[PDB]
Amino acid sequence: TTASSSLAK
Amino acid sequence: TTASSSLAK
Amino acid sequence: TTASSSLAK
Amino acid sequence: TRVFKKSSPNGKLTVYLGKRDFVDHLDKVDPVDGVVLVDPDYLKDRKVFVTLTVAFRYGREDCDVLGLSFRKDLFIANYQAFPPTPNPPPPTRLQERLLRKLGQHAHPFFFTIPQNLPSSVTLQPGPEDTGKALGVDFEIRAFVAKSLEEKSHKRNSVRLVIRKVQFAPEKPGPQPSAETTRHFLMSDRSLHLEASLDKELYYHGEPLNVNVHVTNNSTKTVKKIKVSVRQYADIVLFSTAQYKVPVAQVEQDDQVSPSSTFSKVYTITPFLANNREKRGLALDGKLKHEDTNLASSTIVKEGANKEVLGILVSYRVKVKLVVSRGGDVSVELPFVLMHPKPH
Amino acid sequence: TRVFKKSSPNGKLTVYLGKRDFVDHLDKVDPVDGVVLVDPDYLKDRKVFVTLTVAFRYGREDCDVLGLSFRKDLFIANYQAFPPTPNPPPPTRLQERLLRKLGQHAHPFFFTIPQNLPSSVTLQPGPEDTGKALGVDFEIRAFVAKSLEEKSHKRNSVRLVIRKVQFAPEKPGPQPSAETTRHFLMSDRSLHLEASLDKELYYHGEPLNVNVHVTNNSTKTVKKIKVSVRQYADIVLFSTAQYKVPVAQVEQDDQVSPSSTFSKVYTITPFLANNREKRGLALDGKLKHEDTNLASSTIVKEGANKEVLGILVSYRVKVKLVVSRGGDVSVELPFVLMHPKPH
Amino acid sequence: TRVFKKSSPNGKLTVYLGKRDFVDHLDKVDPVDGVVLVDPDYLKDRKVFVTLTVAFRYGREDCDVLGLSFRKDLFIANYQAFPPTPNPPPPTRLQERLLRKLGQHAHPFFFTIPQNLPSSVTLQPGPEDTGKALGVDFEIRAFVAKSLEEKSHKRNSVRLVIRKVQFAPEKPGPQPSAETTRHFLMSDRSLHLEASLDKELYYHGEPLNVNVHVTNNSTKTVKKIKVSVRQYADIVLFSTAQYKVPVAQVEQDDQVSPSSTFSKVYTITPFLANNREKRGLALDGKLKHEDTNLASSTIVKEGANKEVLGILVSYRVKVKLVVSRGGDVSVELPFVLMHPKPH
Amino acid sequence: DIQMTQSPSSLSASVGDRVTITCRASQSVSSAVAWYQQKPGKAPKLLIYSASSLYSGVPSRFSGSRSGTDFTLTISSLQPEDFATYYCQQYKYVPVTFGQGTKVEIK
Amino acid sequence: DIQMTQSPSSLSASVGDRVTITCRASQSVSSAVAWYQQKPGKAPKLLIYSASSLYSGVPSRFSGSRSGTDFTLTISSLQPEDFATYYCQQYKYVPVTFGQGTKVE
Amino acid sequence: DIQMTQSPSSLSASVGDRVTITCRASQSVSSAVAWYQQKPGKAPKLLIYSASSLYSGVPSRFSGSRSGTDFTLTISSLQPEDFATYYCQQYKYVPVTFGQGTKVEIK
Amino acid sequence: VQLVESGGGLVQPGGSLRLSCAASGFNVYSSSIHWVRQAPGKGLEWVASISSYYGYTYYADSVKGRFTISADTSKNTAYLQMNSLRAEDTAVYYCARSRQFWYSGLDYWGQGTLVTVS
Amino acid sequence: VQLVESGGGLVQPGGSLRLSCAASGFNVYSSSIHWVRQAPGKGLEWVASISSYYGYTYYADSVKGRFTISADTSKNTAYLQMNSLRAEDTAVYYCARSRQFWYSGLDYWGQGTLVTVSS
Amino acid sequence: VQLVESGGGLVQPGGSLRLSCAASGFNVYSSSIHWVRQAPGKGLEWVASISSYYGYTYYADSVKGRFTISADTSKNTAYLQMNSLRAEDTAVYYCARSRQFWYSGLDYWGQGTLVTV
Repeated sequence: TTASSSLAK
Repeated sequence: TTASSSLAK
Repeated sequence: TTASSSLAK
Repeated sequence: TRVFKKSSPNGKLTVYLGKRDFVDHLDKVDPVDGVVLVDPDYLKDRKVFVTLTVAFRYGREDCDVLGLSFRKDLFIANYQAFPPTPNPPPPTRLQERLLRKLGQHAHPFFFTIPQNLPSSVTLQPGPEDTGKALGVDFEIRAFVAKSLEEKSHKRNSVRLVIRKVQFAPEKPGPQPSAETTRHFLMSDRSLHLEASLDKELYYHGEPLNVNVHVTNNSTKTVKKIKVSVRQYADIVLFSTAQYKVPVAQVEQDDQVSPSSTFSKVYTITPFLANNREKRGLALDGKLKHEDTNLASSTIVKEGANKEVLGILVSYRVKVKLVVSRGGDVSVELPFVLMHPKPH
Repeated sequence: TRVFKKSSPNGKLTVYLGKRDFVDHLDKVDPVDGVVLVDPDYLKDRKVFVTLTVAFRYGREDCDVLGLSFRKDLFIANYQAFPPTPNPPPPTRLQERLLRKLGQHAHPFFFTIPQNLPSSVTLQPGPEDTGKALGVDFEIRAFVAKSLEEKSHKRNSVRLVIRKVQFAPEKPGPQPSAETTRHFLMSDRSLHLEASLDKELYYHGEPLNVNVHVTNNSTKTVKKIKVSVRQYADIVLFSTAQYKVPVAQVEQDDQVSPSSTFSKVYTITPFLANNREKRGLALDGKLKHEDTNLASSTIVKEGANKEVLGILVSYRVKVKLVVSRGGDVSVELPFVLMHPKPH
Repeated sequence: TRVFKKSSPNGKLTVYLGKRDFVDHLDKVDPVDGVVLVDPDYLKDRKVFVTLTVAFRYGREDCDVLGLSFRKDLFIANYQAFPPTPNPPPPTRLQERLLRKLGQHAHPFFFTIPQNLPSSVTLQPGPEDTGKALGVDFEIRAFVAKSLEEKSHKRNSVRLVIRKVQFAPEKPGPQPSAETTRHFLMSDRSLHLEASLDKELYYHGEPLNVNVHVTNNSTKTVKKIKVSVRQYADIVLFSTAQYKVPVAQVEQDDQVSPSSTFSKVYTITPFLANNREKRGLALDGKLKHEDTNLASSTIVKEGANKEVLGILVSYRVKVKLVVSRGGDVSVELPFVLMHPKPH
Repeated sequence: DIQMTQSPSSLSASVGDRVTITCRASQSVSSAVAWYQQKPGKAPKLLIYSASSLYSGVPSRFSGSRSGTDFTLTISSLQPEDFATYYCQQYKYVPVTFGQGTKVEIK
Repeated sequence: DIQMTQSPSSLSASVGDRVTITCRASQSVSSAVAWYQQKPGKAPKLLIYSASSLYSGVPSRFSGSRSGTDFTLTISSLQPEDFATYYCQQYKYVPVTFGQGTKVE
Repeated sequence: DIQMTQSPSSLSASVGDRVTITCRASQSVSSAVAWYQQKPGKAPKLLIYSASSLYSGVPSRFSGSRSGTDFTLTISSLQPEDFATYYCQQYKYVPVTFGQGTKVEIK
Repeated sequence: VQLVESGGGLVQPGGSLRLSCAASGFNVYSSSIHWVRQAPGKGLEWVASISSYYGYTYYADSVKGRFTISADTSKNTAYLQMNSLRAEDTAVYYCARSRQFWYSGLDYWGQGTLVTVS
Repeated sequence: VQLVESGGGLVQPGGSLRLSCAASGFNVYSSSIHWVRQAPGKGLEWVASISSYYGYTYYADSVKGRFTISADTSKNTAYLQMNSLRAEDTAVYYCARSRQFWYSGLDYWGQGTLVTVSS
Repeated sequence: VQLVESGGGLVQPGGSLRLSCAASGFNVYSSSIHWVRQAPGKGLEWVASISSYYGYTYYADSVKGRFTISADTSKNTAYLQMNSLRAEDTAVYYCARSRQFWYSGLDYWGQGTLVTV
């Protein structure tokens, strides 16, 4: 369930 | 020994 | 090791 | 009407009390008011008191050799019976009528239980132990003494156990139900389920008919279905804790196939007879050693706060769907369990 | 006179003390006053400290792999030996004479134990455990440091153990006796009994004689008669507790027939040899691991208060009459057990 | 870069963090700052809160029937994410960039850990028990409620685990070593010994080399040699406590003869695989159930004070010279054990 | 056993009268008395429980009350449907026990 | 298994050029990817670990970057001793998996 | 064993005299020393216990004191019924040890 | 709510028989089944009982070991087996409900069934 | 620091051979030993590993139960038993070091040795 | 208060004999019985003791296993069994009382009885 996303520099 | 008596009406 | 000594009258 | 009486072995000190099962209303709680009769010549110069304790006791008073009395108090109060204290806390009709019976040798006494206290509750003694087991108990004591710190003695003091118990509200709340959609890691194919009860409030021993619904729009198989009623005993003596145990459960082998749907109602009853040996199951307030029902579910007041010391006990149903090759899923839902208001 | 001494493994820190056992008299307790000696160059302007501690310990300091020390402190105090403080706490005769030997390279130190504290008491190690077992132990530690919170290395500190112990009063109290009736539920037929002792106070190992007298104006038969000596330990470490165990007892088949009267004397002795394995039996203060008497009954002061801060131990005799077809009856009575004031 | 996320099962509430493992440096500890995203119309009249808790938890969330949840709390902080609070606690670079990503459905949140708190630690679950075992854990919880005292619900809340961990200092400390002189009660003939280490600080699994030297100018024989590494858990919860266990050791039969000298170097490694079943061994912080190193040794701050509110864990080497017919002697010495500063 | 005495063994009355029946416990059972009505052949019906509280659906012209250990059942105004026999009971101690039975009839 | 694929199978360039090689995961693996270089007939050397951080001692003209679940290895300026075959792997699930391989000339 | 040494083996005196008897420990026994008197052919009597305290009922003209490892028994003023033999012992460690013994007589 | 009996009739002296009590409209986990009996025209007597919620059963001393009791909580009925019938035990027998929490007399009575011995 | 494996050569179909990997300059308690293999000219593949600190071992499913891996932590050396060889498994085999805390790719590689299968 | 002995007399080497010590006026749960011996005219020696309150017993090394000491706390007496007498053991034997709390020297002495062998 604990996930990650993106965040562009 | 827990007993009862008689409060009257 | 608990020891003893002397001491005067 | 009737009254309950207890007295010291010397007969000089006697306590009369109106009721043994006190009730609370979540906005008001009945007092423990009564009268104490004392021989005015015997007391000499000693003062006379009644004292109330609610204690997280352990062990029993059988004079057994146990690891007795982890006696943490939750609340304690005192009242001066003699010499006559001033007006507070004027006599109720029951007090006045007791006085009419007993005469001037009696003196009234009074208490108010604070709202923030439990009911009487007892944890079932393990058969490997001896004697009684832990449980928060109310107790009222009266004695003749030189001072509140003075030493106790059997002829000086008398003991009487009482209970604080809760009954059903006048109207029910919403029906308990819950549902879930177990979709798998990436694909849309899923396992879906529901459950519900007749009502949220039940009387002891009356059967729960738990409704269940399953919608398996997936390739996996639901291997086995189980219903359990779980008891939760929150222990808040000094550090928060809880002990939770299944008190009844039933299994259905009626598997649900892939790409299939199913629904049924299961009948389940919480009851003590088959749980006799299980340690840690919370029973309702025992007077001395009596048998009695599973602990009626304590209900929090409208004003929440923590509102908890000692033992708090509640119930939930849970339905588990055992699934082939893993991926099992369950649903959980509460309900309350207590007697109807006597009349 | 003579003096004990102890020193650090580096030899640069040494503590002299007058006595290892300290008496208390419920209104006065001897100080732990002594002197400490240090090498003035080595101390390098570290401060020199001594600290009395009363600790509710568990497990031995043997460096075994045990689950060591539920190490609650009951009380701890501090004194700054060097640099010299102002005059308080002036030297007693003993410290004057110690200093007249040792010179100014030694400095006096002083304590008064707060009177409301236990005696040195050790609970007997159960053979299933390892090493020592729990008990309230005094200790005096002397050390050198820049700050009281400093790591306190072993070469920087030294340890010495002391005891606080109580002895018999110079005048005895009233004789312990008790009596009881067991009348049947409605009829005047009755079983009745008495018991009494030689004294309230006994020396360890001296035989107790308990008198027993029975009146049986009833149809029931007294099958068997028991005399036991019960030991009571009032542990109050965190919340009030109690532990109780029989330390010796005698039984005989000298029945009392229906409609009959009877009397006898029982001679009983508390002693440790036949209790070698029992866990939870309270033993008097041990220096390291020495055997010693069953814990002498520690007595409250004239002003009672709570009377227990660590371990408090007392004894009571109880006599039970075993009756045919049920209806046993018993009686209990106290006595105290301690050494006499040494000559 | 990357960002971790978790969300409520209803999807209306989501929380983002930059890191799961937070370093501390004994002068500064990284904040747990992040952002929380919520449907502003779903919450209606509820308020969004985030709460940090560090707890001395026991048991596990496996839905097991255990004696669950000794939920002692060491430290708790709360923050009102919505409605928008004033300027404290200005957004960091990470929070600004997260806001630029997510848009105004997100609101920032912040914490700072008090310095005097442990690392994440877990005691090894004994195989005789079920589920997890006790160990201080950090958790961050975010939820919607009408009030902070309101009842919790799954759809209302999201819950995430984080770790606080320590790494090696930038420079090493002084070398660890010790020595001892076992002279006999009066004889000049004596036994003397030494031991020393490579470093004070070691990486996990890297072999330790202990030098040993023996000077047996005496008649007795050193029959056997042992080197052991001992682990100490300075557990505190309301009382002080300690648990100590050997984690690896090596024996050598190379006896030292009377009137003789000897020296050797022994290589030893702490590792988990051969301690798999030992209860009470302290493991480093687990996220859910992962395996991990023996707990990295907690190092106290320069301003120490007590420093202990949970688990403090340290290691020591000790060497035992098994002397025949008395004279047995040993020595102990410390070292620290932790990962290097990642890069 | 908690034996029971009940008297009179038979009674008689007319419509509208006030009639009394007594049951005396051989031991001081507190208040666990109850009273039942048996018509001939037919099964019973319970009339009074806990020695004072009349049971639902019963016409209130039935009535009883405690007096020490002498429990009294009365009929406030006898009506032509009452002609039956009535039984006393205690339920505090097992085994529960029985009245001797007392009939009621016209004269 | 977590299957692994990469493209193109072969390519060619000249000295100084900027060239790209792409590896694609069959499942959403995290940044736990690494790259290796193999000269023919010889053992490998690792070039990129954790998908961004170039390994110590490698000339910085090698590089790599994560793009969601597509991992890109690009060489900033090819040099006359880069002519070798290159491999891709994931490493946060066991069994680990290695790509089909690529070559440069 | 805690060996014991006692000297001189025999000595003599006259009525009223001061006399000294010495017992030397082979190890630093603290104070657990006692002294006994034996008449010929008859059972002992204890004179000094704990190395300083004289035992009840003994005339105070007997006396002893500690000096380091060496314990000294003395007679403050000898009398015509003292002529007997005297024995030293330690009691700090088991097995206890009794001394060589010495005798005292008139001339 | 209703309560029904079956199994009565005629029995040989020294024979054995079984009786049944089927309950409709109340549950045998918040209730109880009591059996009480009446020789013709005589004052009725209490004989046997089951209290399913606690699990106990109780009997009168005049029938202990000869009568025995059981109940099924899914079929919601109670049964008793009587061994070695005798002239002292021939009578009519009733089964009846009692409130479980807490005992308040025998509310509902089965229509009665009889056990002749001949 | 170096890693070397030896013992390769020629094997019978249905035979067995034991390969060795001796490690110099790093410890087998703060590291691990992994084995990967390469049929000639093909993309190499992972086969087996041993993690001495935790005590576990792992294998590829194509080889589970048929191969076995082992190591000695005093000799600082690993061995594996290539049992029941066959045509599908002939290849060159490498032993490679990895960081234990925490896994950062196979970075020290042995020179590689080969396992032919033939009569 | 008194302490009394019996059982001495004549023995031949290799034989065994038993000695008794009856205590009057003091109890054997706050006291102890000790045995010490004296060859004719020689300096006396300590041989055996029993400490009832703790339960232990002790012996001299010249005599361990070959002697045995025992007591009865209801009859309030002590006995010891001398097995396998030899010429080295011929002596007079005394039984003596000691304070248990705490040891203060052998103060009540039995009248002494002798073992010729």
